[PDB]
Amino acid sequence: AVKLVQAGGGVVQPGRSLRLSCIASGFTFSNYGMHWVRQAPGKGLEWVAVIWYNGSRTYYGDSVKGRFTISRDNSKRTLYMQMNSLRTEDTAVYYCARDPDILTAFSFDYWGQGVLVTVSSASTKGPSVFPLAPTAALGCLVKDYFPEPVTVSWNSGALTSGVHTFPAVLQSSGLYSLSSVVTVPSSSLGTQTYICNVNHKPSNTKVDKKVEPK
Amino acid sequence: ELTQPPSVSVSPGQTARITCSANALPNQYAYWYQQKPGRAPVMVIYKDTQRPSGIPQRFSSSTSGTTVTLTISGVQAEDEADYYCQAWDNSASIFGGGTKLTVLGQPKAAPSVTLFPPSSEELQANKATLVCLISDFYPGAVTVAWKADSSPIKAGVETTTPSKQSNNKYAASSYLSLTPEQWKSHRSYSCQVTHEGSTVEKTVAP
Repeated sequence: AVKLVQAGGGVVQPGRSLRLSCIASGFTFSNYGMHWVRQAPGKGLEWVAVIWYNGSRTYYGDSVKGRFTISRDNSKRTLYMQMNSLRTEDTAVYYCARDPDILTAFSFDYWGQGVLVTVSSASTKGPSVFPLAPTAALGCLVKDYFPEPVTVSWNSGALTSGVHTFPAVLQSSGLYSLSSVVTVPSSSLGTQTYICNVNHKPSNTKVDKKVEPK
Repeated sequence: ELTQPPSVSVSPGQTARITCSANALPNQYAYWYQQKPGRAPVMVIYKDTQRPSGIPQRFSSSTSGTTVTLTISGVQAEDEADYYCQAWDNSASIFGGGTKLTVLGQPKAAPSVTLFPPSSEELQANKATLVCLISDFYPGAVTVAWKADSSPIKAGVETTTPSKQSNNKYAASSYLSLTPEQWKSHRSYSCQVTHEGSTVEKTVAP
């Protein structure tokens, strides 16, 4: 069947470069115009670039023009994208897609799986863990760490009932933040102690924070 | 440049309609894409009204003026997805912002909102983050807004995308970062969550 497989994703720093590739199967690659499209996490689709079936002309989207370069190798069934002058804002899942019309419709009939590119200038930074004091809800803000992941447990793992750790958000600084909240009985606020245990293995940081009523 | 509603929710078997508008659309061909969570887009409509081979006959599209409408007759559960219109001109493809279609499978449920002020520790670090946690709502689409006294704040906000919980209801979080002097210069701060046209609000004061 038609198959489009991207490769080349990763984490990279602003100002640096990255090259993505896409191998095609199931059709005569040299007969079709090919595109790259991107999708920032939790946002919509945005077109990046197109190359004609024979490599005679390329066109680029307004936010990537002059920084990204598309090329193809028709003998090897491969489409490439050279990304230079990377900005935080370029963080996204990148898809290659086939154009249906040989004369280029500028639409996309087959799409690959996509590959994530995260752009950040941050160095390994352990989090600042802050208590979110108060059925009552209480938790811990695990703020400003790099890179992913972080593990959050409650009371050295002893508590599981009603713990919800939310997805990390990559902030404009290029550092992540997340929260974990547990919902406990109001009677417990006297009978109990609650500690979130945070372990950020990339920076060898383990922090326990006691969440006390204010 | 293309406007689509953020979400639509319909009961199984009802007809869903999703509009896409722009003044240039009279002069352009529009295309529609379906994207299910985790998957890549699939083209469900080619050149304003044509249906690709492989796509169910319940999908159709029509044009009226500056608006093209995707119609899904007799919506099925499997049609729940984000739908994107797309168009363009000689040099570029442009996409609308996307519409979350929810095929209702349980009753609507209002969000629960908990808002936490910055801790003493954080303010001691000359820093301040307010955390708004939103849970147990269905359909999973919300608008989150922050206010300092009565003024809307847009700077310093980060909100995660709604995700299902076990219970099949959704949860999301939003953060507002401020300087300590900004925290002290207001009487209150609020997290306002709007879901199915009604707002839930929580307020904290310095």
